[PDB]
Parts: sequence; C-alpha cells; structure tokens
Amino acid sequence: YQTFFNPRTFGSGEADCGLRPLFEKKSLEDKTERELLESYI
Amino acid sequence: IVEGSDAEIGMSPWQVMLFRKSPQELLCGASLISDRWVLTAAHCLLYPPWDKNFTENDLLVRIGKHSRTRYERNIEKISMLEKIYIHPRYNWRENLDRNIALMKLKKPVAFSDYIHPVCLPDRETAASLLQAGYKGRVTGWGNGQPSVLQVVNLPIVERPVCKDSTRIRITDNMFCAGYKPDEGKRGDACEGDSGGPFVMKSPFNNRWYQMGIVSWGEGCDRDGKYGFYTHVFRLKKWIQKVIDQF
Ligand SMILES: *[C@@H]1O[C@H](CO)[C@@H](O)[C@H](O)[C@H]1NC(C)=O
Repeated sequence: YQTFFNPRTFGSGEADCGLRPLFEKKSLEDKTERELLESYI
Repeated sequence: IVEGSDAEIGMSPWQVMLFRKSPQELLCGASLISDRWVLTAAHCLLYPPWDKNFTENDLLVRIGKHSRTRYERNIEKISMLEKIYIHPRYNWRENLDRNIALMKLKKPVAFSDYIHPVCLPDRETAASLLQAGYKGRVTGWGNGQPSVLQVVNLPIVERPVCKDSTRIRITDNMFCAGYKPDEGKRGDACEGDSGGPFVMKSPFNNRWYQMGIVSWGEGCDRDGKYGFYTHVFRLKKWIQKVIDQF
C-alpha cells in the first residue's frame, strides 16, 4: 500500500497504469502519438 | 468522433463503452482506472431536462472493444454495475461544472492485451502538461457511424479564448480543447464520446494519463465552439474519497 489509492477499495491496476501491453510494453509506437509528444514545447 | 482516423488494436485499452440495458443502446464513453472502477461524465447518467436518471441496474459496460458492430470473441468483456456515484455539486442546469461520476463494476475485469487501466495525473504531470497548445487524445466511434474505434488529437485552448467562445460561466474545474474554427484541422469529440477520456502521454515516464473527461456535446457540430472537459486532477481527491469509502 504505497499507492495513492488503497488497493483494498480501488482494486488492482494503479502501479502498472498507462503502459499499454501492445505498445509501450513491446517498445512499439502508435501512428499518431508523435503528434502529441511534438506538441509539448 | 468526427474527422478522426482508425485507431489501432489495443491502442486505448482503458476505453469503456456505457450502454442502456433495455432497449439496448450505446450511451457514452468512459474509462477504466482500475480493475473495478470506471470514470465517466455525470451527464451520461443524470440529466433531468431529458428525463435521464439511470440507476445501476439500467446499465452495463463493454470493455476491450475495437469494432462497433463485430462481437470480439474472447477479447471484449461485459460487466454489470454495482454502484454509481455522481458528484454532489454537479451543476446540470447551468454550466455542467463538476461533470464527473464513478461506476463500480459488479465484478473486477481481468486485464489483458486489450484491457488495461489509464493513470490519473499527479501534480507535476498536470502542471507540466495542461498548457495551451499541448495536445490530448480522444477516442470513440465514428458518427454515418463507424466500423472501428476512431482517434483524434486536439490542442488545449487558452482560457480567455475558451471563456469568450461560450455564454455559459466557465469554472476552473473545466478546460476546453479543439482547433480554431478556421481549419488548421477540425477533428473533434462528439456527443457520443461524452464521458470518455482525454488522455496525454508523459514524455518523462512514457505513461498515459487521463487529464480530462469529455463533457457535453450535441451531434458532431459545436457551431464554432470548443468542447469542454472536466479537469480530472482537480477532482482527484473527490475520486479518492469515493473509492476509499465505496
Ligand atoms: C432521480 O432523478 C432525479 C431527477 O433527475 C434526481 O434528483 C435524483 O437524484 C434521482 N434518484 C436517485 C436516487 O437516483
């Protein structure tokens, strides 16, 4: 229980959040994510 | 979604679709934030002017879908809802301030290559990424309508421009995003995308964060206006209070 939400009530998932099994986890990029990252000046 | 492109399989694994049980109809988008909690817009569940006031047993959600019309065997999952919680200060008669709701799944969903939660922003992420010009992403089906999930990337708008684009009284709990009415581009979220997530990818840790919740829309035309989004980071402590008790 070092996460912001208590897993007892939140359930599982917080620690590995936001890393997509088919993209980030495989070092693969989607077709338009560059457009987002390039906008972050 | 209007003027978007085909999303790729597994590209938005936190996307959740909310349906009316009977008669069966797609109502709104939503997002998976854990194996048992889903975030959406309050107006997807409660909007008295249209006689909308759903209870847990009136709805269901489908998770892990890509095709709107094809049933994806052993991929998509369906879940009933145990409880719905709408923000007590949600202002439906005026400006839709605090337009946010949480839904607890009757049973946790199993994560897979197609189902995975999105992150909620921490302070540094919100301060760093929620800036005019920076783009976020919205996903949903096309609307004749669509075959597969569509995606659009939209830039956050300066607050003075948002404020002058509408007669409603905006609050700091919402932000607006979209391209200028000219046509530098003009993809956008639509009515059917209400409740879905507006996500941004942190260049710092490679993770996707849900910065907003698609607010009100009617059709796919805003008559020169910008779509609004509920500011998730500002409502983070409310989300925690509901979950830590629910
Ligand atoms: C029923 O709908 C009314 C009118 O929209 C709303 O004020 C009330 O909170 C709803 N009832 C419950 C307990 O969900």
